[PDB]
Amino acid sequence: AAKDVKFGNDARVKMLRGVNVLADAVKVTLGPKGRNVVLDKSFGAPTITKDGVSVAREIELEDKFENMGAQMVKEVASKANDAAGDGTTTATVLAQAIITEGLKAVAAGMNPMDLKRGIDKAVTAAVEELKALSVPCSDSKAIAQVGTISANSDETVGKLIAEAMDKVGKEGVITVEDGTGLQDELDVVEGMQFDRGYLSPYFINKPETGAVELESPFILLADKKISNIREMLPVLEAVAKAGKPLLIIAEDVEGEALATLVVNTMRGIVKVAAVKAPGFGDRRKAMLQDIATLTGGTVISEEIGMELEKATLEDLGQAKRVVINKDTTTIIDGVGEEAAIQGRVAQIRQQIEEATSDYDREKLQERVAKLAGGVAVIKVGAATEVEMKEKKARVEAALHATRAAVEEGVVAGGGVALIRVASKLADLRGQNEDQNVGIKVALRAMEAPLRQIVLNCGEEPSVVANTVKGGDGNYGYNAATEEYGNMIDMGILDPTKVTRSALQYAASVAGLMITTECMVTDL
Amino acid sequence: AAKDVKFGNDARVKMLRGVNVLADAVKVTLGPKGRNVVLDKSFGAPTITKDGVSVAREIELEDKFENMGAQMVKEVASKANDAAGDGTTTATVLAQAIITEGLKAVAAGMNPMDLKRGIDKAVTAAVEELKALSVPCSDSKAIAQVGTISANSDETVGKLIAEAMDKVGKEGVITVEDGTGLQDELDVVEGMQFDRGYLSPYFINKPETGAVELESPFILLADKKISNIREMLPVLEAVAKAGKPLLIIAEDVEGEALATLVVNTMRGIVKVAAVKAPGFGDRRKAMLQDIATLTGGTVISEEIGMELEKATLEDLGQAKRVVINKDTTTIIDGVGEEAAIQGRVAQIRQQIEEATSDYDREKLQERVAKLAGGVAVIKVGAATEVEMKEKKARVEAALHATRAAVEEGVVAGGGVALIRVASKLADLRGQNEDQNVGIKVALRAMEAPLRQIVLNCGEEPSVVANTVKGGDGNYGYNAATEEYGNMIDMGILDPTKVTRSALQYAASVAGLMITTECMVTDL
Amino acid sequence: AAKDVKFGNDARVKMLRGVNVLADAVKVTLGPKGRNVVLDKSFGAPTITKDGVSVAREIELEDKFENMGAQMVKEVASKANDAAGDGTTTATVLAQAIITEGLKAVAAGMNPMDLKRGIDKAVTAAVEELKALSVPCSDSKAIAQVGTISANSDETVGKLIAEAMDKVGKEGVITVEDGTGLQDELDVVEGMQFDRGYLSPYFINKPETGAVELESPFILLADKKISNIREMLPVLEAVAKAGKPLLIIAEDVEGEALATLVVNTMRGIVKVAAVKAPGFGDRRKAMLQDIATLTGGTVISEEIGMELEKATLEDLGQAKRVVINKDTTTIIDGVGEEAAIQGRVAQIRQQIEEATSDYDREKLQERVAKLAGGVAVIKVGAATEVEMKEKKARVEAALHATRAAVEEGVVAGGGVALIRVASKLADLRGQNEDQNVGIKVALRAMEAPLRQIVLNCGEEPSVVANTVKGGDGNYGYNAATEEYGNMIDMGILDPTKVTRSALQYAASVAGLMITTECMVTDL
Ligand SMILES: Nc1ncnc2c1ncn2[C@@H]1O[C@H](COP(=O)(O)OP(=O)(O)OP(=O)(O)O)[C@@H](O)[C@H]1O
Ligand SMILES: Nc1ncnc2c1ncn2[C@@H]1O[C@H](COP(=O)(O)OP(=O)(O)OP(=O)(O)O)[C@@H](O)[C@H]1O
Ligand SMILES: Nc1ncnc2c1ncn2[C@@H]1O[C@H](COP(=O)(O)OP(=O)(O)OP(=O)(O)O)[C@@H](O)[C@H]1O
Ligand SMILES: [Mg+2]
Ligand SMILES: [Mg+2]
Ligand SMILES: [Mg+2]
Repeated sequence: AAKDVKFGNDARVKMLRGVNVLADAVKVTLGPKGRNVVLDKSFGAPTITKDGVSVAREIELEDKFENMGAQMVKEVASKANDAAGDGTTTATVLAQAIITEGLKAVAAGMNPMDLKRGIDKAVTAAVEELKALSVPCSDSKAIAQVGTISANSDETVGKLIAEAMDKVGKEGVITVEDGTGLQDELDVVEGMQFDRGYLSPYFINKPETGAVELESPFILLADKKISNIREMLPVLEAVAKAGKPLLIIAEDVEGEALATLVVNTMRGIVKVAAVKAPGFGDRRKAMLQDIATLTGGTVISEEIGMELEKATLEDLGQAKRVVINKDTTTIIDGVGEEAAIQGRVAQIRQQIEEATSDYDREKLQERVAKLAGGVAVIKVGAATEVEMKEKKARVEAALHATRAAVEEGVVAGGGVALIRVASKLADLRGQNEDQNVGIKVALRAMEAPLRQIVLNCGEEPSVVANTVKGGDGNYGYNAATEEYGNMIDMGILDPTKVTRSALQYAASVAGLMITTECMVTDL
Repeated sequence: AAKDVKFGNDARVKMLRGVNVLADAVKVTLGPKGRNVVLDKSFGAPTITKDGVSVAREIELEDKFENMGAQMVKEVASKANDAAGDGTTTATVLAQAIITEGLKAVAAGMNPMDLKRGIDKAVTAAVEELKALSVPCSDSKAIAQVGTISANSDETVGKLIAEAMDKVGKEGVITVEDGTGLQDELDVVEGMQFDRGYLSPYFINKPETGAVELESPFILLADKKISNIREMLPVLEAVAKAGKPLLIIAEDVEGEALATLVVNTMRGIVKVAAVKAPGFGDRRKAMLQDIATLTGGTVISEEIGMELEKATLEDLGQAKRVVINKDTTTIIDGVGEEAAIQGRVAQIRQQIEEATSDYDREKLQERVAKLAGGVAVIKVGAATEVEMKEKKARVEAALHATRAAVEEGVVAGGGVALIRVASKLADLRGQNEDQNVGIKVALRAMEAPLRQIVLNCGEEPSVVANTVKGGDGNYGYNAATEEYGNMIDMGILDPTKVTRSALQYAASVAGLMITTECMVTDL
Repeated sequence: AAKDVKFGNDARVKMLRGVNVLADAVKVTLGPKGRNVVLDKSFGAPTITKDGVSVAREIELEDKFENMGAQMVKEVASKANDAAGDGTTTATVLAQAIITEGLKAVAAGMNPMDLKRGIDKAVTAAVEELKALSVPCSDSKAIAQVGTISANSDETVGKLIAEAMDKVGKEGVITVEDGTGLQDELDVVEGMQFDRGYLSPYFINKPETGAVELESPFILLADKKISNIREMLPVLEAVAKAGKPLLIIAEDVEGEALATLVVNTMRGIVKVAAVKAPGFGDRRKAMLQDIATLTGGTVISEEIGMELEKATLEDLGQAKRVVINKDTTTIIDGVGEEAAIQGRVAQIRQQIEEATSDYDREKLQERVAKLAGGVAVIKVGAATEVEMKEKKARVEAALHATRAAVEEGVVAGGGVALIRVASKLADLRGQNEDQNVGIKVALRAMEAPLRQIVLNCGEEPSVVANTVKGGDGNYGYNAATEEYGNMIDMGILDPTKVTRSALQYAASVAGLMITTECMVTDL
């Protein structure tokens, strides 16, 4: 229809305003100081949102332009959020600062391209500085602190993460489940996880994560790849009597032949999942055997000459629940046999010793390791179910961040790294003045989030920022202490990766936002 | 219903205004200096457009008249864009200048017909001058520069094009694929391409290009033409078990008999493609054999007495993907057998040597050449998928332009050719004054785009244009240098063809636009 | 519902205004001087119309009354246009002048009936004068000029017509086809045309012309008339395998029996055409044989005892395309056999010589003549497809006009005949004064179109008209020359028929329009 066209700033302004609104809520929330926001819902009782991301998620802008601008930030932020596990807000905060300055520059009329380049250049420099700055992750006490940061002053989460982490081991994977009751429960789980993808996203379950969880899944394992439906079918027929959800393990399915027929021909209404059998070769078979024992189901192979058709439901094992993600597919708990599982482990363990070769040992050890498979399950209790879900989500985020953080190693929190890097960054100059300003802008952007925390403190961020900058080495302000001390000594460290991730995304967002000469919209 | 009728200028004005709006955005963008524009979308997050064409594409005018006028320019521009591969903006820019002047002339009330004729005459003269002006394409370094022009200061694209071009060879075809990852990958592809059309546009796939790509296509080759469905059918039945998309190679299908029955009788729901077998006669058979080996499928011929019905899926080969365009049909990668492919090539190669005759040698050599078939595949990485798509499109455009440019040979860029020609053109007179003015107008139009670049520079285009005109030979202004130097020496050259194409189209557009005595529209 | 009633002038005025609007656009366009008009379209990009008819066609009036009035003129004009092939505008121009005067007379309140009678009387007189005035058509150079007139200064069309005409021969029919490419191609076609009607308009194809064109038609010839479906059916069954469109040649079909069953019983969805076999008696058979040879199909006759059912598709010939019009049915190109066709021609030719009788000779010669059948095909190229269509239409119109013109013979163009006749006409008096005025009006009307051309010239038509009238013999003004010279000598001649046709229609229109005492419309 008729279009309303605006040029120049008009495009920017809408985005800017939208960004600010979203940013403002997020910024306040960010930092242990800040607090959450509330949203209405037509669907049901209104939703109250905490966590910076959630607040942003909740916030929608009536104005299309503003909303769209807001959306852009959010999407980037989420992406950073996923990878970092934390720092969603930080990216948002950074982006807002960058955008505003960039917009002003746009007002300046300096070509934004240089600025973007300068910003990117600055970002790269900052990243390098950060990496150098980053140091190894500290001990569990630090870990708890790391957890707390993700916690946003959720002491329990950090404690839980640390506790879970300790028992499982940092390396060991920890899984989160909804709490049985208000009190959290930490249980080591009997079961194994193997890294296998889901064949198709179609398989991917309802939840947003896209990990598929099956309730009481049935496990059919074929050492042989499941070439075609027909072999499968007689298994399926038993499955019809079944209907507890079916998980299928096959060495491989050729996508075209199976998928084409299956998808088009077959509705595939019945719940099914497919995963490639872990490992390859004998090891794969061995892994299958291990899985089979754990499942308590049996595996059918051509070599055995057992027929899939022949195999009944009984052959198929059952799992209490299975979760699958693209990276990995896990079975939370195969029913298994306690004796059987143990026996297999011992047998494998014996094998590990038996094999002279390291390689043989490794495969066996890996196999046993999986079978022993101490997976941590963490239950989060809550006063209410809703709370539990909220808590659980937070916990999960924290866990990821913590795990990443430990490996990456700690960097000073409080945006100390950001401020510190900026000073170094400032010296660096862009190719051209326009770039230079952008570079400066980026530096300014980095500084801001420190200020925000200070603002939450109510201390004047200027002094703090100045002081922070002045201090060499790792210098920072601890909100809780409200005292100056080494970040490391304080033990409050934000993950390198999260910081880096957020910054990069934020920078990207800002750059993208800046360059629009013109907008068109409908009237 | 009731009509709102306007006479004379009223018709023109709407078009003119519409043209200007579209043109303005395009003009600024054009040239390495310029920048892109943004568009909203109801469908999803708003679309931000760069590249002159895209900006134009994005821009829609609320006013029907204006929009229509804008559309007219765009359509012509695109046509020029396709052929030239570049210069979409240039044509638009040229058109706008011409149109405005023509409109003014219309205001003058001079009969536009003469003007159009004069313009056409001028265009022809200019074209001739350009052709003479044009010189052979320069080396790869120039090529990169050529690439950059298409790049619109996309250094990477030019580099990629040059790099791809070098390895493949200029003559060798280069294909672009989406990047696997952010980093670009250049891989020579194993596979052959043969120039065959698609039997029907119906076959033509979803994408706008209309080239059809099949995922994991199955290749059925019959040396014999596939007369009727019935012979095909048993192949199809196997195909039913199949469903990875089927590509059919047949010597010929008589359109009426097969098509009539097939289309009407048969939904043709299942994905299928048909291509004529390459070559004719023994050579065709030989080509088929080469294809068959590459595919790894087998070919069935009456002479063999193999039956299509008899032939199973296995006989049909598979391709990783196939792309078909009207001009040519290619298989990106037949699974083939590495040994088999090599062996065939050697055998053919031996044949080439064996044949005394040049003709025999040529056919064989062509066959081997296809089999060796170093096709370049270029993967474009991107920060985001969206970016990659955008980049890829740009890359593709650049590649076409570069290829065309090299063969055509370089002409001075910067609209140097255009300005230069105009001066010569000016001397030429139209038959009548009205024609004369039109001729002058065309000349003026040519000059303008040089100015636009200058304007982007911010230098006063008048001086530059004057200076450029003054210089004899190839004289031009390099935006980047902002120094006067030989265009050739500078090595920044716009393709002759692109320039010529754009000019002709623009002229055509302008002429068309000019002549409307009256408009009618609904109220 | 409620009606808005107007009496007297109110009815007229709407029509008059509508007429003027349509007329004005047309008048300007008419004459080589004039230019075309543009129209919008919701459907797609707006349609730009040239050619007087098209402009009129495009122009629609919002007002119902005006529109209706406009429509009336157009419809008559088109009718004249078809017959004349040219002079669509002229009729319109004439009508407008007549109508206005008549309306004024209506204002006068003189009974329009007399005026109409007077006008008719004047027209008749004028016609007689014109006929006497008309002279034989001139040579090809004139023909080109004739072509140009239809051309409306389309030099190419005239040239093409002349060129086509020369090769084909004036007598020989010329057919127009869309150009293969921009360059026109003139090819003599191998094929025969026979004058046969289409049995039913139902058969009549989609296009407005109503001529039916079949793509790759199949030709079934029965010497015997195709009495019933049943005999046909087995042919049809083969046809089902077919589906390239089927053309049927039968001696006769009794309408009721076949049609009733066929239409009602049978959807007749499958494309089919029926034509009566050319000629009757042995000659008809002979013609069929000639057709059959040309088609390459075979004919089945009862005498032969061949069965239609028995006859397969193979027996049926195929044609590249067939065009059928009510007057005649032609096959553009039967596949035929080159040798076969030639042989038949020779055989017939021998027969022609062989037959002593003129009658026998004539039939044979006609048969051979058809087989030799040099039909001219003219391809019109265009810059764009749209242009080509437009050009083609113009070309076709020109061809008809030219052919008619040549036979009729030339009359002075420029409305010279019209002006000349009027003077003579003026002397003639109507029965009564009211008639007299009408007669004068008609005379005035004739004069006007000369003026319009002059107006386009910008010369004052009064002087020209006066001068033209003054000159005895053929005196006229040549727009291009802008010099006075003999029309014949100038060689610019408008066809007698076209002029006569247009005048008569215009007069009819004017008369019809004039007499409405009252109008009623809805509110
Ligand atoms: N006591 C503290 N002293 C200094 N800064 C602190 C302290 N506790 C936390 N912070 C800082 O506050 C930020 C963590 O808060 P938060 O997790 O809300 O930010 P975020 O991760 O960007 O937002 P979200 O978690 O909603 O994505 C980090 O920069 C962290 O170092
Ligand atoms: N350094 C330079 N000096 C002079 N002119 C330059 C320079 N770099 C590019 N140009 C000119 O700018 C134009 C190329 O820009 P662009 O590709 O945007 O124009 P376009 O092809 O008409 O637009 P589009 O590519 O959007 O169709 C050419 O005329 C080219 O010669
Ligand atoms: N050089 C000329 N000198 C005099 N009159 C001319 C000349 N060329 C063409 N004409 C006249 O102009 C008229 C032909 O133009 P045109 O074909 O547009 O009129 P039309 O046939 O009535 O309109 P249309 O072709 O749209 O129906 C004729 O009367 C013809 O004699
Ligand atoms: Mg956080
Ligand atoms: Mg370009
Ligand atoms: Mg005409």
